[PDB]
Amino acid sequence: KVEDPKDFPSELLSFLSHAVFSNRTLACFAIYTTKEKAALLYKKIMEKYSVTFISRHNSYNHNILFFLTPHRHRVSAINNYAQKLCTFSFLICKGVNKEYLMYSALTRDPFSVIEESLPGGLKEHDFNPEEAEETKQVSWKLVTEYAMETKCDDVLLLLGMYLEFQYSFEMCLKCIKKEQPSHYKYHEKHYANAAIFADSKNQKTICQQAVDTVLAKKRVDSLQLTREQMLTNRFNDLLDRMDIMFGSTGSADIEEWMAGVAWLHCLLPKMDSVVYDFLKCMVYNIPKKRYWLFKGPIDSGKTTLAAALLELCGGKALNVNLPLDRLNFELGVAIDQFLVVFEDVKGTGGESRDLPSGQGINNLDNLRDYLDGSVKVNLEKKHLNKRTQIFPPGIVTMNEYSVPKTLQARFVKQIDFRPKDYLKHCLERSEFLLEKRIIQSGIALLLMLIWYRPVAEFAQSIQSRIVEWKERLDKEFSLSVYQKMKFNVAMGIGVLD
Amino acid sequence: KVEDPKDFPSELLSFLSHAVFSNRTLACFAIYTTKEKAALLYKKIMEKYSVTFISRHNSYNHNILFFLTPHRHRVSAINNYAQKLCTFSFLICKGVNKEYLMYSALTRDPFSVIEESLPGGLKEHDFNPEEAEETKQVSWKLVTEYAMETKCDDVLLLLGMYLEFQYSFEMCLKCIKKEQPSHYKYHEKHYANAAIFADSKNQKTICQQAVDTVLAKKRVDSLQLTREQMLTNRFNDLLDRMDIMFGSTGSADIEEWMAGVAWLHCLLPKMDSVVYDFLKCMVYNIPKKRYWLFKGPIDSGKTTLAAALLELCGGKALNVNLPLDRLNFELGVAIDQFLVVFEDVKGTGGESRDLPSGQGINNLDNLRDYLDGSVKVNLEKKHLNKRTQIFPPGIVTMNEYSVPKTLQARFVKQIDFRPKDYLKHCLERSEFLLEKRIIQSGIALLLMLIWYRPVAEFAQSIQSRIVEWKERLDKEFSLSVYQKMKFNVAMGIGVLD
DNA sequence: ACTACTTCTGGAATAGCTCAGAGGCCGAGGCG
DNA sequence: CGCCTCGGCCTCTGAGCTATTCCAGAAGTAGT
Ligand SMILES: [Zn+2]
Ligand SMILES: [Zn+2]
Repeated sequence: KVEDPKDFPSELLSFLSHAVFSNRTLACFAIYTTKEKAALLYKKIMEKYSVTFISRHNSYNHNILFFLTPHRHRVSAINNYAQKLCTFSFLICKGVNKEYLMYSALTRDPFSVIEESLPGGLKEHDFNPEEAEETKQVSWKLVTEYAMETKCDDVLLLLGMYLEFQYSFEMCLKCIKKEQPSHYKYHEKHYANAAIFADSKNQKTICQQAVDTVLAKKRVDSLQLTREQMLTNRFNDLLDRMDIMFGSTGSADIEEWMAGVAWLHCLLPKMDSVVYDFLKCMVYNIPKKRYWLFKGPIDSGKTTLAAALLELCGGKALNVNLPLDRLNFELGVAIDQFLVVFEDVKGTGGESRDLPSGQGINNLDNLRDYLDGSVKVNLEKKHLNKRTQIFPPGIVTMNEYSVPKTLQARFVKQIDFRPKDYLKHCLERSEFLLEKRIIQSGIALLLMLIWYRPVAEFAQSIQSRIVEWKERLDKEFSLSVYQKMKFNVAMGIGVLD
Repeated sequence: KVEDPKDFPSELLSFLSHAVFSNRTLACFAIYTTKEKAALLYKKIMEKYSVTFISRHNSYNHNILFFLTPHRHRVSAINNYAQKLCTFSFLICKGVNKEYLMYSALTRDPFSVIEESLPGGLKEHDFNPEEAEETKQVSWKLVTEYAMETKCDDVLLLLGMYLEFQYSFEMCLKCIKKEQPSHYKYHEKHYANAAIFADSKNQKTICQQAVDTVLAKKRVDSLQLTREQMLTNRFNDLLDRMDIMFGSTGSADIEEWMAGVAWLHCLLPKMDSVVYDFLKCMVYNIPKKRYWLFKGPIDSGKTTLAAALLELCGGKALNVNLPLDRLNFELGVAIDQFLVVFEDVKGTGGESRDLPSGQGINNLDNLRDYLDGSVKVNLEKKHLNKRTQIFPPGIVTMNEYSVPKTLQARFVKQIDFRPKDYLKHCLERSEFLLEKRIIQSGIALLLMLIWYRPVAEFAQSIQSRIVEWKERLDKEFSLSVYQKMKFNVAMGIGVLD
């Protein structure tokens, strides 16, 4: 610093008048000078205008005098006055247009308070009161903002969540009982706007445009992300869900989920490694080498695992067993998805009978450009614009049908699931694993990684969590408690007992 | 003469805003056109904007319209209106900054009056006052509220419903006859707003948004609340409907409904337990164990019990008797629904009993993916994009058609209904049950859950309300009177009488 | 089916709101 | 004792937002 700043810190500028030549009169001013000069003017100004409020602050080894005047005055006069009392030093006084926000920012770092004609801050020209009967307009900006912070992407959810804020905050059972975080954290703030929102004739539009803005930023921020980064982010959100689940407060017996792991690890040879290999194939996403084929009988695990994996990295599954004149709206669900999963692809005529016939395989054989991922495609939605992008990678699960040579080639890897009675029986005595839908859950798989993969594998950015989580499982499940689960599962009894 | 004024006369430009293209809104405008047009506009402008004052003047072979509007408009809006009114050879619209100076100069030698609103000119005592009130318009919120309290999600229905309140509620037949709940309970309250409503041009819009509100809440709940909660929440709703139903205001004979309980309790063995069972199934939503199958002839009871249970947990009835591809929108109805009911499904092989062959059964077989609930499916809606979720659980009612031992394995419970004579004649002896739709009402099914099942077996949330409702029941209906009803109903005689 | 008529959505166009900058007007006092 | 300037008032305006209306075309529908 040149020891005397040439203007207010760029942290309060948006609250000050941007005028350069105006004879407008204000009632809220802010001077920025030296510690000694401020200290002095604090008393000179106080009486000079019979202020209704005033307060000195600290700013970058200097002072800032924020005061509210009863009557209106133009910065001109306020300035010409403070001048006469200095004759030297630096003095930059301006008009304040954001009273509260200004004072507010000044009471918090990097600004500190020193003096003030009122200990409890203030609420006059500024606010809590004086709201009176001015024209009430809804703030679309504030709705979108909300959507942004809650990373909202569903108009229905938004509309309903915001309508909740319409009600009084102080005595809101929902905020007291603190049921949903994405509510008790934004209500008080969005309360005023919401109440006005409850009267808007454009509710839907306000929400649609909001959610559209979030989807916008999201698609942009993705471009600046690797892909291993996207997976790390996903692992994070999944980990965030987990903290709440197995938390001191929440329905989620960590023991019941570790049971699923013990079950999912017997679904295939070296399960923990497969997932890792899988994840890498999805992260690297290599042209003509980004799809796996899960092939097997009904109730062989190919569906459960595919689902799990699908939730792990995040994404959606689609059903291409339909007329090509309806195959496009379905293919479109893949948009902006990390990975895709073609669930239960059917074939026509094949391998004897008892096998449902369908177009699923035919269709896939006419979507090589979608599987190869060499050239982008035009995924579409209703009433929207044909969004173009590289089709996401994924898995394809199918029964024992005949796969055309052309299609096969697009499957860098094929896994054959063979029914295991010792697994089927184990489940028949573990209702909770199907009840709480744990074997088809990605959280179940993520735990598995945390329990088998070395800390060094996961991204450095979150290795911290992985370690703390790993240690969490160690104390909870000794090399005995868990071994008991694997044993029972291998013997087909009951994961727990 | 050839000029045909490109702008207002120079000596007036001094009181005119020369930025016709702006967002500014004012209440004093001037139009420069020909004699005939001004004369025509004088009348059309007076009506369109219910001007506070208007006058026509002479300006070099042409006319000039000066007028004050009770409310602000932008010059462009005024100009745009005049345009679509008639044809012009030349037209100039400008805002007037200096009101009084504009008029006075228009009466000066250079110009002259031809006609005007108030005989006397724009006297300054009232040439720039305060605008007022602004005609009251329909309250969208208020309509929404109604749709909310009645959980209405049908725009067409809501529209018709709300239009009934337009009429006076004084000598209103429906209001006095206490014929409809969701009418005499709201009419008096919405009368005033419905009156305007009935004259609004956006009726369909208003309702469209009130519905989105109802849809929005369901989307929120399903996304946050747990299956238990949803049910309970549905019970509190049913209870709030029963109170008013059997209340002083209402007109429901609690002694007639309690009869239905006795009848229904004769449809199936341990019926009070079957309902508890059903509820558990629906609430636990366990993969492969979420669907029940009702099979029987007409008035076999299935149609009744199904409908009742459906209302108990609140769900939607579907119809899969369409082409295995034409039912993509009929299945989307399940979106955000607790439970669904595939009513009267048709099959094959019923020719033997004059049972029309359909696609229903064959369709359910190709939707085992939906009935199971192990994976999520993408549900469609007209003009809207796919919704990914696990298809809700429910019931499948069908007549005496054939069911492959492979399809039967898609259901955990199969309640076969058989014709009951001693139960039929009792319905003839008690013709009132059908008339008041008590036989297949979710209310009765709730009462039956109160006249049997334990108290602490309910949710600790609605315990108290169930306790005090279990009072009035026995405290009124003798512990034997019910027994006498559940007797003659097994004989063939009327319930009560 | 392929083609002719209807309902629905999103984006464009149109309209009204309030804020704060750039300046014009004017009584009252400073000063040689 | 009159030019000049201070300091509060007020309005015309560019701007950014919010509110309503319109509209071309896609999504869904009935029928040859
Ligand atoms: Zn709250
Ligand atoms: Zn009525």
